[PDB]
Amino acid sequence: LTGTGVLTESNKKFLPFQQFGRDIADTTDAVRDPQTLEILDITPCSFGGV
Amino acid sequence: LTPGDSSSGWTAGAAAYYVGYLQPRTFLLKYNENGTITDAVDCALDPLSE
Amino acid sequence: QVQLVESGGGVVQPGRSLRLSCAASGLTFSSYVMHWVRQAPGKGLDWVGVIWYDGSKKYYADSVKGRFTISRDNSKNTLYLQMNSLRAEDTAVYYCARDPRDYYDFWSGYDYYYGLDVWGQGTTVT
Ligand SMILES: *[C@@H]1O[C@H](CO)[C@@H](O)[C@H](O)[C@H]1NC(C)=O
Ligand SMILES: *[C@@H]1O[C@H](CO)[C@@H](O)[C@H](O)[C@H]1NC(C)=O
Ligand SMILES: *[C@@H]1O[C@H](CO)[C@@H](O)[C@H](O)[C@H]1NC(C)=O
Repeated sequence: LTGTGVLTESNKKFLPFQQFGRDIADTTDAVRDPQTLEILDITPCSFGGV
Repeated sequence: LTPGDSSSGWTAGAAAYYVGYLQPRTFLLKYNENGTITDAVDCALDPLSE
Repeated sequence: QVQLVESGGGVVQPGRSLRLSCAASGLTFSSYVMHWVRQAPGKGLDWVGVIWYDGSKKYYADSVKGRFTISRDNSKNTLYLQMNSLRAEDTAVYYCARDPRDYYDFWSGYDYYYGLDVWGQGTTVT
């Protein structure tokens, strides 16, 4: 999955079959980094509109 | 005690197995904080269910 | 419907050779111990021999010695028996019978003997 943004660490637990997760709007809530098992989620560069 | 070829001599415990048939249907699925399915609604099951 | 077919009968010249063979319908011929029973004209039944599921152990009765050989062919579904000589024993009717005692039945510590369940049609040996 390709994107633009910042990456923030998190401790969201996941089911055994899928380390990757999807949000309730089916957006990627968190995708696990391949080399490092730490949970890393995408946060936009643009926060709530100024 | 009885010979193998005859039906007798193959005694086992009393076990009952269920068989159902799948028909195409549309089911809403409810997940939970941890990510496991807890409740479902079948549309054809009831007018309330619809 | 289980049926064992006898063959190789008829009166021949007495001595030195005679062919017997017993077939078996279905695919349950192999792995079942089989015995040959000869019916005397007026003296009751008698024994010939016994062969196991694989033929490793074979045993013969005391009535005849050194004249009988028993073998089973798995593919042809027919068991073969041979008499190397023909003695004064004439007009004897030979049956082939299947006994359900399988390898597993004597493999288990249990010491059990079943009965000769199904028999053949019979044949004439002179
Ligand atoms: C991947 O392999 C490199 C060596 O090529 C190693 O230094 C690195 O720690 C490895 N990472 C993982 C995922 O174990
Ligand atoms: C989630 O899993 C934890 C495991 O310790 C359990 O204690 C908790 O009750 C579960 N919560 C839900 C919403 O099932
Ligand atoms: C029993 O099994 C044999 C195969 O060993 C099969 O040929 C036969 O049709 C079966 N049923 C009957 C009628 O005994």
